[PDB]
Amino acid sequence: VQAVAVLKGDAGVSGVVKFEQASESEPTTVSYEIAGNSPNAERGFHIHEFGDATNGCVSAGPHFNPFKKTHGAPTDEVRHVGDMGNVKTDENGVAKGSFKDSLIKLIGPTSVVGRSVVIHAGQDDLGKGDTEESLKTGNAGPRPACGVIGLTN
Amino acid sequence: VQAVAVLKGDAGVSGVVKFEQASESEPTTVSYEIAGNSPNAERGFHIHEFGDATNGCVSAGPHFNPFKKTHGAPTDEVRHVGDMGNVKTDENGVAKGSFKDSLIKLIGPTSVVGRSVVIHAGQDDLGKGDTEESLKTGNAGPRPACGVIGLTN
Amino acid sequence: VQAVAVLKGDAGVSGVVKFEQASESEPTTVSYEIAGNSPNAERGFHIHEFGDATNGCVSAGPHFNPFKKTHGAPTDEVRHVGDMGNVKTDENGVAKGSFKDSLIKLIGPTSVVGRSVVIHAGQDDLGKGDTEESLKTGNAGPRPACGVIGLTN
Amino acid sequence: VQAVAVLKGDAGVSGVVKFEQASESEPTTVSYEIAGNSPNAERGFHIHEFGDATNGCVSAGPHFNPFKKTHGAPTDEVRHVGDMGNVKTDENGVAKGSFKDSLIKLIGPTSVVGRSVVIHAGQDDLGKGDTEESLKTGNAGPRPACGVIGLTN
Ligand SMILES: [Cu+2]
Ligand SMILES: [Cu+2]
Ligand SMILES: [Cu+2]
Ligand SMILES: [Cu+2]
Ligand SMILES: [Zn+2]
Ligand SMILES: [Zn+2]
Ligand SMILES: [Zn+2]
Ligand SMILES: [Zn+2]
Repeated sequence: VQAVAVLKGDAGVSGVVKFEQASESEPTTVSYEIAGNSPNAERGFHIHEFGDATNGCVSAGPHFNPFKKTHGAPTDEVRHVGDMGNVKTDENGVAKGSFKDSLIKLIGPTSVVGRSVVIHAGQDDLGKGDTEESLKTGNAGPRPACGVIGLTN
Repeated sequence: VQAVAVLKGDAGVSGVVKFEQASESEPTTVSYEIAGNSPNAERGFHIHEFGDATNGCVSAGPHFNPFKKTHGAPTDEVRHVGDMGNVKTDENGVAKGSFKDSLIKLIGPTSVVGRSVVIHAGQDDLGKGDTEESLKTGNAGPRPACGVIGLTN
Repeated sequence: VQAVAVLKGDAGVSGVVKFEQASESEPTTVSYEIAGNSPNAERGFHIHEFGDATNGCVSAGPHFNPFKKTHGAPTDEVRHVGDMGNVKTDENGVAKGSFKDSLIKLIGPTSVVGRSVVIHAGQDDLGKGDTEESLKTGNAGPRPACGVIGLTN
Repeated sequence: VQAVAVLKGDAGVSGVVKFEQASESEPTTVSYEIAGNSPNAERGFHIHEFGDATNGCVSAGPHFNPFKKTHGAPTDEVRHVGDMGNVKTDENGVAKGSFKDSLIKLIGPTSVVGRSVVIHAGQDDLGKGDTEESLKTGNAGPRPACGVIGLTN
């Protein structure tokens, strides 16, 4: 009901993601601070299916998609539950923010506890690219950092 | 359900812990391979409460103990759910094995998903000792590597 | 803001439970009279998740737990919202009383309106058992009578 | 967002009515299967005010009418939100079907969750009789069965 993912990797990317959700029907509050990114950029931020890091961020699987839909924007009606959009980085490569979400949960059958958060190397096209991958991953590219979502105090 | 924990730290000890539990009622099988430990020895191996890695292995908290009991051996009646006793290390400092446990679950209110696995620097006295501390941690010592338990497959 | 549940089943147990709440912040007053129980006993009394009677009391599901907690006693910090403890039966098998509760609400997101009240065949251990079942239902046993919580006056 | 009422009483009439509403603005879908009616007939089908089964169906109160209108057909402008008109029974006295309604909701201040569904013993005159009662209940007579609308999943 309070969870955290410490992001780590081998590309200088690093950070912490905080989840808060008080009750089953309430929205989760996502708060992140990630550094080591490109400056002045937009980078893909998502929930991948597996909290598996056997071989690094590549071990995490595809996007969390309990409802079998297509990749989209956090604001679209048609998205994967793990679709958190893009995070915007500053002049120093720091992405900092917070938001609320109704699809992402800590409680119940679709819980994300035990899953992974990924920060991509590229930008998420929200599925409005003209490529077929756009509808899978949004073409956000590789995985500089990821972290398992764990239960905290 | 299949869960896994990738064990890391800054002391050169590392490894993989796999969990498997078919159904609620059923026992969880745990399998592991851990490297970098002292040779020919015994080291404490537990499940700690938090899957919090904001402060290395420290932030993992104490032993997961929903039944509010004291520390013991995996084969004791009185024990924490997290108590997996000691792993035996070989001539190369490797710990390799498997076991089935009935308290440790992947499904249910006592689920270990989102929690942490801990590989200690010392031997777990199995709550059979000198102190009061024995009754808390089995005096296993510091924590050279840990990992959040995540869902995989 | 006044609700009621008529408890019926195939076991000879029946009764009526009343709930009254004037504002979301105020505590909910629970009043009841239930007959046909064992005499001079303690039987489990809970709010289950669904107001679904398609399959007797079975279809009411588990305990109402929007906050993702373990089964406990009405007076513990950690408990399901629907944990109302045990009711005491007299010489005639009648259970009659009232109590105030601050987790149970008729107003808001965690309202119990439309959910089910279940009276059990056994005694609630209060989560003070050593099994996972204790942590799920207090080992209260079968469900002889239940009823949907409806609006009234 | 999903709910059900299980129709029962003492006259052989029984059944299930399902409701589904995705959001407050969307219309509600109603589906039903009712048995034990007279065959080849039309019977009044309404949502009554109280989900109170204390004394049986007579305890449900009058029609749900938060907007203080006069009784009518589901298609008129002036109707109680609880007016579902008549259900047509077949040769074996089974009424089956589905509809969509814009007054009836599962979400918000006029939610029907916790109120009663009633199947009458006679035909609803839809408010077009000359009598007074017509404007109240459409002269649908007694209540062979009713059930509280409860939450389901
Ligand atoms: Cu991604
Ligand atoms: Cu330990
Ligand atoms: Cu119960
Ligand atoms: Cu009516
Ligand atoms: Zn996606
Ligand atoms: Zn222990
Ligand atoms: Zn409970
Ligand atoms: Zn009417």
